[PDB]
Amino acid sequence: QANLMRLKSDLFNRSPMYPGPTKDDPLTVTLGFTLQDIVKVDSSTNEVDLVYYEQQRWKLNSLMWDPNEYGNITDFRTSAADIWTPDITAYSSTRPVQVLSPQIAVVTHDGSVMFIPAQRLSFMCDPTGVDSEEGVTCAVKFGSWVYSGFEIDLKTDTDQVDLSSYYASSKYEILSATQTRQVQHYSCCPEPYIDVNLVVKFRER
Amino acid sequence: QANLMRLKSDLFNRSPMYPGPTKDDPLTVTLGFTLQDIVKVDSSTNEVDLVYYEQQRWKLNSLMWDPNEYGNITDFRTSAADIWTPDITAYSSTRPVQVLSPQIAVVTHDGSVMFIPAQRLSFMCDPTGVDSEEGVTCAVKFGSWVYSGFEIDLKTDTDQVDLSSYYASSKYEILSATQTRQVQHYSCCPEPYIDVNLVVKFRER
Amino acid sequence: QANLMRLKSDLFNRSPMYPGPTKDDPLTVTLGFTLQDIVKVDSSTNEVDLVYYEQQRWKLNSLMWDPNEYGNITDFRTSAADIWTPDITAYSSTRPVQVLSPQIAVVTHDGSVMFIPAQRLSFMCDPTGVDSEEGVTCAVKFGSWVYSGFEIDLKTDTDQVDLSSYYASSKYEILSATQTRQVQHYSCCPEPYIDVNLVVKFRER
Amino acid sequence: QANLMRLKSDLFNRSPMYPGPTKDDPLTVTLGFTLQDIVKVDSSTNEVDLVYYEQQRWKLNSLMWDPNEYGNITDFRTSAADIWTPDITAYSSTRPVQVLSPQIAVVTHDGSVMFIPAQRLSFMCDPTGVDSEEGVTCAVKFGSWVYSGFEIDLKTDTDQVDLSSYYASSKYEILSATQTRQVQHYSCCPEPYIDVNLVVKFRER
Amino acid sequence: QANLMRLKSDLFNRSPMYPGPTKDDPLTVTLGFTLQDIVKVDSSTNEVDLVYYEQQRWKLNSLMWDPNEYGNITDFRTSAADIWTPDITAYSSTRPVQVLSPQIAVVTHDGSVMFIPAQRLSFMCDPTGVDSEEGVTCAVKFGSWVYSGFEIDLKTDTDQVDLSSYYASSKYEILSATQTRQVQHYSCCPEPYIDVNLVVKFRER
Ligand SMILES: O=C(O[C@H]1C[C@H]2CC[C@@H](C1)N2CCc1ccccc1)c1ccccc1
Ligand SMILES: O=C(O[C@H]1C[C@H]2CC[C@@H](C1)N2CCc1ccccc1)c1ccccc1
Ligand SMILES: O=C(O[C@H]1C[C@H]2CC[C@@H](C1)N2CCc1ccccc1)c1ccccc1
Ligand SMILES: O=C(O[C@H]1C[C@H]2CC[C@@H](C1)N2CCc1ccccc1)c1ccccc1
Ligand SMILES: O=C(O[C@H]1C[C@H]2CC[C@@H](C1)N2CCc1ccccc1)c1ccccc1
Ligand SMILES: [Cl-]
Ligand SMILES: [Cl-]
Ligand SMILES: [Cl-]
Ligand SMILES: [Cl-]
Ligand SMILES: [Cl-]
Repeated sequence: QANLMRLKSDLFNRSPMYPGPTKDDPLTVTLGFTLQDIVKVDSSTNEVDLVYYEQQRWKLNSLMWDPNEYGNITDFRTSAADIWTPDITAYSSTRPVQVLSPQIAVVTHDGSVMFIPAQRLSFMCDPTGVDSEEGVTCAVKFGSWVYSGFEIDLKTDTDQVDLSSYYASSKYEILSATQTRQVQHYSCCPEPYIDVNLVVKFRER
Repeated sequence: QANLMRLKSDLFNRSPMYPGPTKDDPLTVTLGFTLQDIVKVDSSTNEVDLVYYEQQRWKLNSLMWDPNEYGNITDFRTSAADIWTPDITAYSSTRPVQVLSPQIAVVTHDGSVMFIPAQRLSFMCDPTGVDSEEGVTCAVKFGSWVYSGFEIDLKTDTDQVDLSSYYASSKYEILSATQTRQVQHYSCCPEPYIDVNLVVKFRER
Repeated sequence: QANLMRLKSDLFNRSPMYPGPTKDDPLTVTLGFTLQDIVKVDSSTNEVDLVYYEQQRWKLNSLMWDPNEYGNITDFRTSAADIWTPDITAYSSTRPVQVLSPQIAVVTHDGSVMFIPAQRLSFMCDPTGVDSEEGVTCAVKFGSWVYSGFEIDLKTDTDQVDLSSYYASSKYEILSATQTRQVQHYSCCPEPYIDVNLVVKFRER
Repeated sequence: QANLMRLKSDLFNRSPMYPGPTKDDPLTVTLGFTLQDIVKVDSSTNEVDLVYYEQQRWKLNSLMWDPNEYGNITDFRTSAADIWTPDITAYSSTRPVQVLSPQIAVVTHDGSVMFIPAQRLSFMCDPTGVDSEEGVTCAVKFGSWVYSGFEIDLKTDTDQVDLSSYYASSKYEILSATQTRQVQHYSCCPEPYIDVNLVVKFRER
Repeated sequence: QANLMRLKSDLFNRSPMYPGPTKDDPLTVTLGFTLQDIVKVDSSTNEVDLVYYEQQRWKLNSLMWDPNEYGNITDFRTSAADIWTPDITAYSSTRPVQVLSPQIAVVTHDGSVMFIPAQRLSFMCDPTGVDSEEGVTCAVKFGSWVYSGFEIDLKTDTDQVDLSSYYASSKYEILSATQTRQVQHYSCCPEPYIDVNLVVKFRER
């Protein structure tokens, strides 16, 4: 329909693209994990592979609209290319994250954006003790690679990772999965960097 | 010929591209599988690799035409880039699907679009009991990743997967292969998401 | 020189690109294989890897010219992107074909195009009996994925595959290599699909 | 905000892109490594895999601005595509470097650019003696592939590689890690070529 | 500076791109190899992996300029995309060459282009006897895939491959490495094709 086309053209083509958050105009990105599977555990390189989907949500005054001005339409799906997206990166990654879902996000009239990328991540994790009852605990920090706390802040709706869609017949049973927000200072940089530490405790069944 | 060039121009260059389905203008995608081979089975990571080709069929009033108006031409082939395509994703995938066929679809004057992507998919599947006679059963859900039931609906012409082109000398014999439509409501989302559950029961020779 | 530049301009920039074959304007693609190696045989997944270069040659009235008008020039090399190319796909492929040669084709004044892509293909093949004197026979169908016989037809100049450039110190010795045209009907489709059957009989040296 | 959008426009859209350093206008790139993990060691091919992030730092008079002219904004983040980036290549690489971080850099009003690419590098390294107490030493040269000393000079803020973010539970312990500027002369070329030699001495736990 | 920007504009934007060599206007490409390593040797598939960088040197009247007309500038670096590059291909390759260096070339005022791509090549080679003192000899032909001798000629400045940057602690010691120009006739084609046979004799240390 023409109403969606006009809205899309007015938002993206008519106006310039969002130049990203500043110190003056900061942004708060909400993060959330849905752990689906612990696929592989490589004891010889201390590399662990996870399959999950990341909930990324944020709000821009830039992407707002009056639905009554565009034929009562509240939300729409658009390619992630048309919009600004947060550069949420996994620090301990050992191989590029593989995208497992379409690069499409949902934009709502209040300017709120919802992007749920499905990924396969290979990160640094010593699996020593996965064969025992007590299990093994591993962590990976997700945050903006380039933006400090002054520009992007991170928030989680819950500290508990979504295991509702965790692979039943997986080789590794989840004992605990936590999404904890943390502020960190790095040697290089005086400014702090916010991340969400994904902490998973697991053991083979 | 010039008649098709003009039709292709009047459809794609003259008019703006389809902004995807809405709640107001929904869409129904027909799905279907032709299972060719269960190539690999990784017992150590509970990963199974399938080679198949997926039938994607949908209809747009946008892509309709009077064949008499364009020198009696009923259907034409075009690059999938020129048209909107459904974001049909496999939920339990562990690695990005490899495309094994050209990105070309077929548009018919009634606006119906036919897209048959050939793919190699790696999904979550515990193959324990494949060495037995009873075999092992595994499933994978295919559906739109970003589009709900109110925007995209799924339909199957048959609940039986096409095994007519299944690799005779394959390492794994198909006992049963089913393609059935499902409706799911997830924790995240109030809106339902429609899928087609590919359920294959197999065993080694 | 300017004569070729002008010809290239008058053919590709001045005129719109070929919309592909139709039922009304069909096309006949000539195919040919030069088998270079049987690199890998995977007994555990019944996957065989071939390296070859495929001769694709077709003619378009679209790409014709009077060499006198363009400073006596019979032919020219151009990127495969500048022209329409047939969507010749291997049916039993298990992994995407890897391109091993530049995407350049030769165009002649009579509109005839010659395209020789070098590829590495992984296809379905049970190698049981390769360790024997009698050897093992495997086949792979090459044809247009999206076009029926009414649109594209296939032809071979010879039924004998070119083994003149077959890797001498290969782990597998070729007993016979045949390229044969065939017409087939698929369960899905009422229209027939033409392919060239590559049939190779081989054994380890 | 509009102030940054206008700045981004006046810098990138208004002016043509930087054609790279010349002999007349040379450039000095500061380099630095933060070694995160020695992932794999392949004794059979003398290939070693490192996970690290390289600090790239240069200044352009081209990218300078008066912050008081653009609503008091000192620095901003932009995609590496919008700007010129140094062609810092690892000489002994055996496989293409895998990018593990977003392609975003930070531009400051004095025209200074900070680019921190996270990478997985596979380079030539004989690990013979890694199983000993003394360990094994390996090196890799990083420098501009195409630009000489009179176009791109290299500098390090410190000769000590940043091990503050080195993977604690890694399979290989670090015994020493140093970033050292060196001038190379090649047979081919009249101008010398500058690099930073990354020298790491390590052993298994 | 504006002097180079203007030169780059007057060369690439103001004039059409070079349509490649013809029979009427032939070209001579100089080739050179700098062998860095024999990384892997696969005895089971008779595949050998080489790491090297190839000298590609050619002169075009098209790319010439008066340096006194463009603010005394002799040479400049540009992306290989901006210019025509020879389609030098390795005949016995078994997997696509991996690019290990930036796609930048150097253009001199006399119209001479220098392009030094660093590559990892996997080619057909029986390594039987590498464990011996005598070693094993292997060869790979490099030449234009689509252009005959009438179009492109190849030349080497020396028949001795550059081993000055050969990995000292490599698993395989080079006994001899030769780059020799060869003319061959192929079954397919009446016209001859010029190659540069890279011939390496090596053994494990
Ligand atoms: O800005 C730098 O690093 C940036 C890139 C990476 C590394 C630190 C921080 C800033 N950023 C990581 C932020 C982060 C991402 C995910 C999880 C936690 C933190 C920098 C690094 C070295 C020398 C000088 C400057
Ligand atoms: O919209 C979300 O998820 C969408 C992406 C994925 C996951 C659920 C659903 C909606 N979509 C999957 C739909 C589906 C695809 C294939 C097979 C079955 C269902 C979402 C996820 C987490 C938090 C907030 C919102
Ligand atoms: O049109 C279809 O399939 C097309 C794609 C593939 C599969 C059949 C045919 C037509 N095409 C293969 C043609 C072919 C290629 C290479 C070798 C032999 C045949 C189709 C498939 C399923 C349901 C409805 C329609
Ligand atoms: O310009 C050339 O080489 C360029 C590519 C490589 C090889 C030399 C130099 C210039 N460049 C290496 C520069 C370098 C990269 C990384 C670490 C140190 C030095 C060239 C090489 C051989 C024959 C003709 C021209
Ligand atoms: O022109 C052909 O092939 C071109 C590609 C390859 C094979 C022959 C020649 C021309 N070309 C080889 C060029 C070459 C590259 C590297 C090393 C030696 C020769 C051709 C082959 C089969 C049928 C019709 C035409
Ligand atoms: Cl794997
Ligand atoms: Cl595999
Ligand atoms: Cl392999
Ligand atoms: Cl690996
Ligand atoms: Cl490898």
